[PDB]
Amino acid sequence: PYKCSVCSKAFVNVGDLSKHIIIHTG
Ligand SMILES: [Zn+2]
Repeated sequence: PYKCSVCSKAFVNVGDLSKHIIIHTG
């Protein structure tokens, strides 16, 4: 599951999510 738990969100997209995690960790 490509969910982004830290911001209580969820994705099924591997690209969008992985791009999201890198900005999450800054
Ligand atoms: Zn997020």
